[PDB]
Amino acid sequence: PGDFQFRDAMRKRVIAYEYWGFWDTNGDGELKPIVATWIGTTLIRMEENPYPDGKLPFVLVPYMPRKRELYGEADAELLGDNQKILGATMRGMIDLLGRSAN
Amino acid sequence: GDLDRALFAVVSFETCKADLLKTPDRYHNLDKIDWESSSPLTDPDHESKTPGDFQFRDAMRKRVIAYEYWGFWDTNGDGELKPIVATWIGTTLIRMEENPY
Amino acid sequence: KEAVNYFNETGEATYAIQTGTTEVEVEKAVVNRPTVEMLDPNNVVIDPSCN
Amino acid sequence: VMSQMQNQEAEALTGVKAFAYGDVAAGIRGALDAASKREMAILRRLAKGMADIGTKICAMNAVFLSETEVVRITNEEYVTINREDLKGNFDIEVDINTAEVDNQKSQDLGFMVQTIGNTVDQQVTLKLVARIAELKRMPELAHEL
Amino acid sequence: VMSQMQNQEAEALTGVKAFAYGDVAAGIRGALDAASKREMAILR
Amino acid sequence: RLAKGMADIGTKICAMNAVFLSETEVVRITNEEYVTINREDLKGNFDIEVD
Amino acid sequence: DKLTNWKKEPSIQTLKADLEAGKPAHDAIMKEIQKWNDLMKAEGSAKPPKVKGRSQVQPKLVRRQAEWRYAPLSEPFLSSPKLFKL
Amino acid sequence: WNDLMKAEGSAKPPKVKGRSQVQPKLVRRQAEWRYAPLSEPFLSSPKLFKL
Repeated sequence: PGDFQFRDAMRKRVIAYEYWGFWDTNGDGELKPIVATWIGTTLIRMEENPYPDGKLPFVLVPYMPRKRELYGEADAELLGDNQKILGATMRGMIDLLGRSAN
Repeated sequence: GDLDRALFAVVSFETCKADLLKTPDRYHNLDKIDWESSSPLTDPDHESKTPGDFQFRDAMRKRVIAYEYWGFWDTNGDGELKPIVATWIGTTLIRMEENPY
Repeated sequence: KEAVNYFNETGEATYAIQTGTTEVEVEKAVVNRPTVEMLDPNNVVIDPSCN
Repeated sequence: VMSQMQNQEAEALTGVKAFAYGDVAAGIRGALDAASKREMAILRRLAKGMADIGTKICAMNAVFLSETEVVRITNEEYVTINREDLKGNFDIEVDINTAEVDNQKSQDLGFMVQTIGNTVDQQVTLKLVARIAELKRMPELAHEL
Repeated sequence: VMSQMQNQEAEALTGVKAFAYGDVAAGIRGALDAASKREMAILR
Repeated sequence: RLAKGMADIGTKICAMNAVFLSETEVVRITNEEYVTINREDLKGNFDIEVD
Repeated sequence: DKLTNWKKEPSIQTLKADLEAGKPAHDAIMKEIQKWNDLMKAEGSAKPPKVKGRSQVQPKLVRRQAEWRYAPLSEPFLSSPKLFKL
Repeated sequence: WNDLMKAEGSAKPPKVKGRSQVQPKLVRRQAEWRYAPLSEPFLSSPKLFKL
């Protein structure tokens, strides 16, 4: 909630970003994995990728894959306008029943 | 028909200077190309998913559009077509060898 | 236990007698577990160049 | 009637009419009808995600857990994995395990015991039966065997 | 008839038509039809 | 047709493996003796079938 | 300012600029995700307009199809005592 | 073909006030009822290529 924040000192919630990526460190042109964390405007962390695999620590799986695209397409993309027609007919039936005299 | 009997095939890809520098002594003439301009790629023929207004601000991550001519060309002039490869970014040739595979 | 550790380290069968006690630090890692957390697509900004 | 006619004509033009993960047996793998192969197409992506998570954790375990923690969890000898080759997953394969996979693995081990039961010595057969007992969640019989 | 047509078209577009815990044997584990795997999803 | 595409990819990779991976990498992946494949006959796939 | 001893260390301004440049594509992706999520629970863009007298009931066909697929795709991971087999 | 697949561009129904603009995606339905059966053979075995 937007109006929640711990009153004490070492429980205060802050929003820290993290730059997981590749950057050439020695300047020789060989990209070496790096990490970086900054809260607000102050940098608080900068190291090499500690994990042995030397890759970004994210795993992304699509639901319905998009051809030659990293992200995937969900289910409600094809189901578009079907919900619209079905809802517009159910609302019509309910209108027919309720706007009558029983 | 028969791709085996095709004499050339040109392919485009989004490479960066880091990728070219991954394997040295293979790419020549790497200094004629602009590497610090922060200019997004504007090739009208290569269609990709990269947003048109995205470009890395640093030097060795800049995205460039490099073509690659995979084909057959007679080198010794005797009439025997020998496989060749060629890569050029913009107007500068950066690679020309025989088919390594 | 220390006799076994010494045998594994050097290789000489040797028994032990306690003289006294020392006071060592020891950087124990209390928690050493992996964390797998489902992330929100509003929080991850992946490079759009990755064709 | 026109919608039905167009649907039938399209389905005749292209013969596509509208309308169990792992080393599973033949019957379950052959029971998959239409849309079951479409649900498996998403279950396999989900399984690949979990396999990637598993191998990421397994790679991290080799450098962060000390010897004592592993010899306490497993109660067996600690096997050292060289840190240089940790970026290849050379001699370890990881995949999710389901009930059907467990059943089929138990049947395969039983078949192996039946086949090589009189040719090889007692040690190999006993180890195979111990693995069968481990699949049955009897860790004490495995040690006794 | 329009509701039925839209339901059938949606079900054809996405092949999802509407309609035993533990180390259980194969028959009981394979007897689970639709909505039984949905009840097991809450039982778990 | 899809399988033929994957078979072509597989044989292209297998041909490339014979000249780019050193002995140590293969003896580490397979943990068996390295079998040398003559480079001259690598353009024929004579004694290897892939599917 | 210089946390590490590297010969070329990134600055927070550079990383922030890279994030800002990469944002718009992720914004479009999340626009599509938001549209799908709104269709899922019949709210926002798919919220039926409420006018006096007439109804505002919208059947959740997308949610029905999604719930008839959540369970079959999750059971394989929950059927064995050991999840990962190596 | 791609425009016919997702009902956009050349196959985009013309939107006029009052009348509908709903176009069923028959091509997409037929394509999704064929994506899965043609991909499972490659994903059924622990080892993809057999030589």
